Amino acid sequence: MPAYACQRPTPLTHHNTGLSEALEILAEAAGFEGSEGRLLTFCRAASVLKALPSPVTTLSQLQGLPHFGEHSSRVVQELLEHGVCEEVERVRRSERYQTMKLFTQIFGVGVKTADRWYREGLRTLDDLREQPQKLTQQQKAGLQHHQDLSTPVLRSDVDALQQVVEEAVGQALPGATVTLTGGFRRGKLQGHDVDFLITHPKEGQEAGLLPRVMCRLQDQGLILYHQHFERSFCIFRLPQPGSWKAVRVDLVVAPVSQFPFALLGHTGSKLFQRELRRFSRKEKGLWLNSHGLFDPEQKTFFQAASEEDIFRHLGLEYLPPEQRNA
DNA sequence: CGGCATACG
DNA sequence: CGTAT
DNA sequence: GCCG
Ligand SMILES: Cc1cn([C@H]2C[C@H](O)[C@@H](COP(=O)(O)OP(=O)(O)OP(=O)(O)O)O2)c(=O)[nH]c1=O
Ligand SMILES: [Mg+2]
Ligand SMILES: [Mg+2]
Ligand SMILES: [Mg+2]
Ligand SMILES: [Mg+2]
Ligand code: NA
Repeated sequence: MPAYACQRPTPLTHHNTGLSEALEILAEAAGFEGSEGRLLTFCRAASVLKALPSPVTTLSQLQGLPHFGEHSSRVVQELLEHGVCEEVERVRRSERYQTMKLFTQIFGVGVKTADRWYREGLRTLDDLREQPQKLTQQQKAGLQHHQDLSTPVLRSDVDALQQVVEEAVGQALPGATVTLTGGFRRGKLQGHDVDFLITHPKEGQEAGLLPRVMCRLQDQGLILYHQHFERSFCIFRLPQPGSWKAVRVDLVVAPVSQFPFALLGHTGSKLFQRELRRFSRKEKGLWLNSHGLFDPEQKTFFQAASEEDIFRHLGLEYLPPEQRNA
C-alpha cells in the first residue's frame, strides 16, 4: 500500500465503509478544533481503508498500512470488537460537534465564524436568524436557502443545470465549452453542489467570459444568489415538479492552455488533490496547482494537453476520475 | 523535530 | 474572512 | 496523528 493517495486507485464504493466513516468523524472534529495535522492523518487513514481490496476483519490486517498508528488502530480495534468506538460516539453526540457541523454547513460560514458564534452561545439556525445584524449578505443567502441546500443534488438535476449553463455560455461566447467536474465527474450519484469548468479552444477568447455568462443567467431569472472574475459560487433556481429548489453551482473559467490542470484540480477529491500536490513537491520537486506545474530549478512550466500528460510528468500511473475518490 | 495543498472572491 | 458540507 |  503506497503512502500517498495519488499512488493508488480509490473507488467511490468500497469494502470498509463503516471503518472509514468513523475515522472521518474524527477528522471532521479535528477540523472544528483547528487541528489541521490530525484532520489530515485521520483523512489519510480513512482513505487507506477505502483503497483496500476487501474488508478489514482483524487488527493484524492494519500492520504495515500507512497512516495507522496507535490512535487510528485503536479506533478500528474498538469497532471490530464492539461495533462502536466510544470516542467516535462521544464526538457524535457532543453539542460542540453538532453545532459546528450545523453552522459550517451554511454557505458563507466557515470554522472561524462558526466557532465565534458557538463561543457567543449561539446554537441553532433560528438563533442566527434573530440577529441578522451579524450576517454578511452571503451568509443571509446561505441561511435563507439552507433547507434546500441541505437536500442532496441528484444526477438528474445535473443534466438540467448543464443545459442551462451551456445555453448561456453559447450566447456569451460561441464555441465555449462546459465540462462537468467535481464529485459528479468522479461518479457520485449525489452531491452538495454542481461544479462546472468552462473554456474555449482559442487561447485568450475566454477572457472576460464569466461576467457575460452570469449576466445572461441572471437575466433568465435562474440566479437566486451570486457575488456580483473567473470563479463564481452561485445559488441557482432549478425547476422541480410544480415548483423549484435552490441548488449550489460553481463555475470556473480557464484558458485552454491550463484546462488539463484546472480539470484535474476541480475533479478532486479534495484529499486526492492535496496528496497529489504534496507528492509533486516532496517527491518530484515540482509545484502543482490548478493552473500548471512548475519546475523551480529550470523556472519553466510543463505544457500539458491532457490529464494523462500530467500523471506521466509526475511519474504516476494514470487514474481515471472514478478512481480518485480518496 | 518540521511538515502537513492551493488559489480566487 | 469566505469559497472550503 | 503520523511520517521521514
Ligand atoms: C473544497 C475543496 C475542493 N477542491 C477541489 C477538489 C474538489 O473535488 C473540487 C470541487 O469541490 P466541492 O464541490 O466542494 O466537492 P466535491 O464536488 O468533490 O463533492 P461535493 O460537492 O459532492 O461535496 O474542488 C480542492 O482542491 N480543495 C478544497 O478545499
Ligand atoms: Mg462539488
Ligand atoms: Mg463546488
Ligand atoms: Mg510535533
Ligand atoms: Mg465542498
Ligand atoms: Na460553510
